[PDB]
Amino acid sequence: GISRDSWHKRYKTGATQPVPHKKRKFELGRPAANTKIGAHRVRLVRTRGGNEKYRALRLDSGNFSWASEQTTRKTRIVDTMYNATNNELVRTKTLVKGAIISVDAAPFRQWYEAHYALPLARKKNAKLSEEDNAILNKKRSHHTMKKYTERQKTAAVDALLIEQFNTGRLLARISSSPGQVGQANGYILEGKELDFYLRKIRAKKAK
Amino acid sequence: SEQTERAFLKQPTVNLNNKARILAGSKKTPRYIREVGLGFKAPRDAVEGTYIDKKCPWAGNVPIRGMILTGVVLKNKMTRTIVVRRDYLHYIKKYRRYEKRHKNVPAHCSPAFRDIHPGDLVTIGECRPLSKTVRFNVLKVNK
Amino acid sequence: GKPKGLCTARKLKTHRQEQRWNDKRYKKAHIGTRWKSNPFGGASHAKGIVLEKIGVEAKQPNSAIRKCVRVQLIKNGKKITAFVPNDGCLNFVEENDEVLVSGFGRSGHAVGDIPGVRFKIVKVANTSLIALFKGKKERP
Amino acid sequence: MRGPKKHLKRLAAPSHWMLDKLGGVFAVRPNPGPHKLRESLPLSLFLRNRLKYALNYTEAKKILTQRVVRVDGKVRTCHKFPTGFMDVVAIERTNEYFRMLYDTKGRYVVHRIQAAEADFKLCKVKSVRTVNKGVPVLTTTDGRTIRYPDPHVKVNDTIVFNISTQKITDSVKFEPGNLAYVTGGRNVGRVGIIGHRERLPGASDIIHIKDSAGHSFATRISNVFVIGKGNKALVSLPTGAGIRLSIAEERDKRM
RNA sequence: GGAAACCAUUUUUAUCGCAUUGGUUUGAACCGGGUAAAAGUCGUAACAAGGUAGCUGUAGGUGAACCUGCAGCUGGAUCAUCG
RNA sequence: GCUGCGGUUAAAAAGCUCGUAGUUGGAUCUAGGUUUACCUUGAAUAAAUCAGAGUGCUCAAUACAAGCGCUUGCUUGAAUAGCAUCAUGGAAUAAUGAAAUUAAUGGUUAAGAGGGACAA
RNA sequence: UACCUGAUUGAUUCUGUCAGCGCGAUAUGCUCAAGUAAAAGAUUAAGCCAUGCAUGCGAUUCAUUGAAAUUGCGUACGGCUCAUUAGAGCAGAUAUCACCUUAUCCGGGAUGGAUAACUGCGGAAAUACUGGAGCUAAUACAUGCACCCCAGCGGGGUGCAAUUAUUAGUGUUGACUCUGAAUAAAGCAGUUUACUGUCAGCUGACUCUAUCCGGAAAGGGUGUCUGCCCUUUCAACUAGAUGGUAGUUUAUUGGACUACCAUGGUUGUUACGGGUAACGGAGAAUAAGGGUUCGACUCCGGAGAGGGAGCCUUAGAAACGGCUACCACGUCCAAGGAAGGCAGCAGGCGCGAAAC
Repeated sequence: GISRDSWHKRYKTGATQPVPHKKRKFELGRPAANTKIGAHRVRLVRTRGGNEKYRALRLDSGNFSWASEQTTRKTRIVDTMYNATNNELVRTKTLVKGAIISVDAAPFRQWYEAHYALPLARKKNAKLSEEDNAILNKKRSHHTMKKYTERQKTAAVDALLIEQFNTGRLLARISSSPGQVGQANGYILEGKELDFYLRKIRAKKAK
Repeated sequence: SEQTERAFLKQPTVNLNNKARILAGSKKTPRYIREVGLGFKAPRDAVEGTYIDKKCPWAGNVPIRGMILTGVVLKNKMTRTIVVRRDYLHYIKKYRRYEKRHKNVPAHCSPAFRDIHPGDLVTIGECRPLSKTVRFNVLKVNK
Repeated sequence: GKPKGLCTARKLKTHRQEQRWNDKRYKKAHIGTRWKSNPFGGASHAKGIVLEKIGVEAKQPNSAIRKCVRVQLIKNGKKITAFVPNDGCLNFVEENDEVLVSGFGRSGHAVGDIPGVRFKIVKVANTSLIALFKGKKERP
Repeated sequence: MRGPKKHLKRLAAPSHWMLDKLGGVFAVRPNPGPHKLRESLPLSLFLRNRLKYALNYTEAKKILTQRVVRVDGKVRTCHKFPTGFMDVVAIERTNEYFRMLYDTKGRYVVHRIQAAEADFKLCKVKSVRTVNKGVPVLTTTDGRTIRYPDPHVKVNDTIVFNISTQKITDSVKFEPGNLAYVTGGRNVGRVGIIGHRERLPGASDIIHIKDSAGHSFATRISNVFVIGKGNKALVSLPTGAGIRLSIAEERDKRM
């Protein structure tokens, strides 16, 4: 079937190569997973040596990571924004490593407010809902408040990240290979990487 | 300048986004150098540099192991790749004499070596397959 | 003169190979058409079918009629002329007989005063010509 | 082939086993285990040739099925078990103890030892690492892994291993001036004092060893096995003391 | 929730069709070359100044060898000829 | 025909010259009183076969055995020799590199090699 | 044993070949006291094959010691042949800091429901064909028995392996994005003995079976350097071709494949193409020395099982004494269907000079 053999190619000099043998099992390939956004669906693949791989055909929830804050939350993949390889993957909503996607911001906002006890760019005219109040205006002893006061010292969040949080969708990049590990774990863009990908997206939208 | 591709390239083992550094305002991006070894010194262009190349022996992830060879740069027309010509003499017993032989060894030339020209003597270290034909990395330019 | 330098091995080897082809033995043994040209196809003997009996005038200064036979080889269907040695042995050979044929001794060249004959008969009807001549065996 | 090989032709068998050429088509293939195929000896062969206790290879299995042979303090019943260098083989029924050592030629011999000697053995530290849970271990060249070794033990060193207690007793350091055994190469079976060490960084280091007879010889570090501090061997040695007799000297000694 | 037949599509892709192309072998009217073969026909080209010295290249012609023109060579039949 | 052939007449010097690859290239740096190439020595280097040590298979080709006491045994042989890589030492030969505040500051000679100039 | 002899002439000396002469391989003629070792359908037809054999042996025993059957393990080794094959394959050195592993070594981790044998009912001309009905087991199948956060009173989480990200720097290696230590989620489907026989005196000791994690060993896949036939009546070749980035696939690296981009890569030091009556090597014949020729063939490596292709099972196969199809060629049919692969041993036919 699909093969990964080096023969069947030309040589450095452009010569045709001799075929050494019939196709061997240990040099086989398999069809690509081509993971898409949708209800969870992961099939099991038996690999060489009895090991196993997890071919993710459909995925919706991704276990993403915020690096600057050093945390990891499970959010949901909303849409695909940019792909360096090809635009067809973006347009068909394909989840491949290194793909830029839009994820839910609410889990990260909840973690931030439960960890620093400060708002994350909350709306300038809207009162916090009851679930927010349960973690924001909660009241506990000064012994505990000491911990939160210490952590409030280092709490500035970049303006470019705040703008994304306002829209409620965060630009993330997939750092795993869904076709091999069966998951779409990634990390939230920030800094020069975020600026780079934002500029790419805006330029392509302008065109 | 360093970012001239369709994707953002960064050294994988460097956290460009660290809260302490960002709050301090430090624009000094840490750089990872792996110190190839075998008595090979990281070029200053590799240590203090902004280029990203995953195949550089120092700024990349290509361990050097196997054979250390020497040759003369033949052509530098590929992207970060050069062709090294190795000249030797082959002995034919029957005639008790030698004959000139040669072999071309394509090797990856890290952007650290910016002054590379056809004619310069180079040392190359064996690495894992980097491409169809490249399996060596330039380590030293003796010029 | 030949090259004598310390780094002339390639020239010496290539020249030797180039000039080996001007050697009859080497060319005869490596030309490539040996099997398709040699009637026996590189074998020592070959079985064939007798087509007719012919007489070949001996070369000068000799005078005689050498009793040869025309044979068609089974393995490739090629026609050859073979000598029937010994005296009165042409009688043992009848037309449409299966004969074993061997070379005449000089590796594809005529022998003695017989012109153009390079083969001789060894067996007729699976019987040795020498045995028939000596009377050891009789015609099947 | 299409998978692992299970046979071993007689002519492909290691020469140092000293099998006879016309003694059948096959030879006992050692199982994988503590020692390498080329540098081991099937327990079947040990009884068949070196000891002569078994006349044929059915008799070797009959002997070994009785559970009468102990290797490194454990009973072995497989006739294809790969006994190798510095292995203590104990036959309790006959109260015999041997240590598998190399002859000056480079062949396994029958070195009979006493109980005190049999209580321990030497191993070469092949690696020193840290397993899960952050606990140190050292791996020897015979496959053993020992947890919690003395932190001063490094690679290439020799460790005295107590078969009874399964513990490290002493550590001899691979440094110039210590007695050393040669296990591989053409100098196999020779014993001397470590001399100079050529430090080849990306290759195998070279060790020069001078014996008691003043003869010098080099080898690769992977073939050197320290067997004592200074000049004193921690274990006994077979008749010869690892002295490579010249070919003329051998004839003179025989006569 | 598991699941057989079945349907659709992707991939590996045997195999069959034309078509093009490479390599081997081979029929054939007829037209020629070579060689071999005791005693065929025609002449006399060459070997002596071989009876027109021989030969090289070239061109033309003639039953055939060959003849002739032009320029060379001596492997010539002259190592030489008097100022 | 490398060792090791032949080319006037026996087969064989291109009609002649220019010329790239190839091959080959003058002498010269411590005598006296940085790189290579090369050589020496080691390391790594399956048997069977070949060479070769031992050993009355009755000899031999083979084979790898066996030989001693006395019984519960001792001692044995199954040797040794047989491009590339690494290291060590050697510095002739052959290539290759260096310079156009003090110091001798730094350019071998000019081929009975070659080129160019000048004379008549 | 570093060797020659006959033959051109009326005679001579040369050049030069032919012939003789020594060994070996194959075939063959004539002929062969007893014995001892011992090659042997390679050459051509990897052509075709009648018939026999060549792969079978802990848990579960209501049959009669152990049948039958269900499990488990093996059948990927061993045997054969040399068609293909000329950066293929092999030999020596050498990586895997780019990977995968049953068997073997060292460390560490007394639950329920159904199915066969068996009984019974059947179909088919015909297979090692099978559908229903009634029981019944398991080593089959299923289930499984000091630091972080919130709050320092107290609550949670933290086994091995594993995905992603981040923190400090407990061992190593020439060097590690390796191995350790931490932190965060989450899903991941693997795993931390409901086994056999038990023995000794509530306390002990074993065999077996099952089972993951780490390191070895053994095996394998790939990578690097050097060498390895003839040919110019083959001089230019190459377009996934050479490289870059991002991905996909794989056990893993890699134009292995895809998207975008650049125009590269080999070559008179012989590329590219063609031929090979070409598997490579260890080696064999001959043999002063230097060599010439050969090597299908018992050992090592590779390849194939009529030609291709595809896959199931598995630790391991692109297996063929496994399956699936097409091509070529066969076999049995009651014409509805069912099958086959001796380049395993022995035999047969063809082919041949040539082999039990």
